[PDB]
Amino acid sequence: MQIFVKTLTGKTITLEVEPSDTIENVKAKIQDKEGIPPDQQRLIFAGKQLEDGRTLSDYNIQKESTLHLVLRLRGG
Amino acid sequence: MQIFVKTLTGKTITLEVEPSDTIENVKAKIQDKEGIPPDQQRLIFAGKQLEDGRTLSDYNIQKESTLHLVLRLRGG
Amino acid sequence: MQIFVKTLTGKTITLEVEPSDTIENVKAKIQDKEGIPPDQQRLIFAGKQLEDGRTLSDYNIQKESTLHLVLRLR
Amino acid sequence: MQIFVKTLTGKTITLEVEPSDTIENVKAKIQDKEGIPPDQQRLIFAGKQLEDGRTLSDYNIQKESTLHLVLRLRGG
Ligand SMILES: [Cl-]
Ligand SMILES: [Cl-]
Ligand SMILES: [Cl-]
Repeated sequence: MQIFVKTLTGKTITLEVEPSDTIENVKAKIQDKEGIPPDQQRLIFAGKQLEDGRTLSDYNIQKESTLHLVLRLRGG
Repeated sequence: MQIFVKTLTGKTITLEVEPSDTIENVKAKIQDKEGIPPDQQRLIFAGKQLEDGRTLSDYNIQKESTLHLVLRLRGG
Repeated sequence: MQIFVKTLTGKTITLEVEPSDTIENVKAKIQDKEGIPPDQQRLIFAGKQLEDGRTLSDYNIQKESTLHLVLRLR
Repeated sequence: MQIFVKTLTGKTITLEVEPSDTIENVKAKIQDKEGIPPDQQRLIFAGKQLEDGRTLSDYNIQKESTLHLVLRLRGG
């Protein structure tokens, strides 16, 4: 299926994925298309920060859903 | 099977692939041989920009076929 | 299962893994979450430097276990 | 099984591999241990340059064998 990933600016990425794909898989896809490494990526859906090892279906992300992509900064 | 990947300059990458490999697989092989990240890679065949999720058979890429590899720049 | 990875400062990383995951798999997950390339990671558990090709179960790393992550130099 | 990788300097890398691993698999393991990207790696055994897609058993590389790791430079 197809999903969308948008930065807050509105720049849209289109990804082909499977419901069983993990959030990490999506992150690697964003890296493939955008050069943005996974550790710099925070993905948000339904107001929730998406966890790497959990799947798209787990979060009920469906055909043509849109995730937001947010930059993840260093802490300590 | 074997395929070729050429920059517009003529420089040739020879790859060992399967028809079920995806375009992303091929990009990864190109990274493996040339150090060029997938996100900087645009592959072209039959006039068409090749999509990461599609397979070589999907685009009728057969043995000894040549893809063109082109630099993808930052935009929006 | 869940495991923790901590630097010597105490900074804590939480990872979802399988007992059949290799030590290299774990380093790949650390890279995923922290951007530290596997070659720069040394992982230690039970005093032992952890070998890449061995599994978590090979080392009897169980759930809620903690590993130490240390910087590996040239 | 265990194999050894050495530069022409003696520095010895010890790898755990399977006879069905590809040469690319080995380069990936070298990257994991040393940070050397696969494209910068030329591996040599029995006087030949090893091909990414071929397997360790394909080259008759057995346990406790030693491969040579050689720098690959930019060319054309
Ligand atoms: Cl290849
Ligand atoms: Cl647990
Ligand atoms: Cl190894």
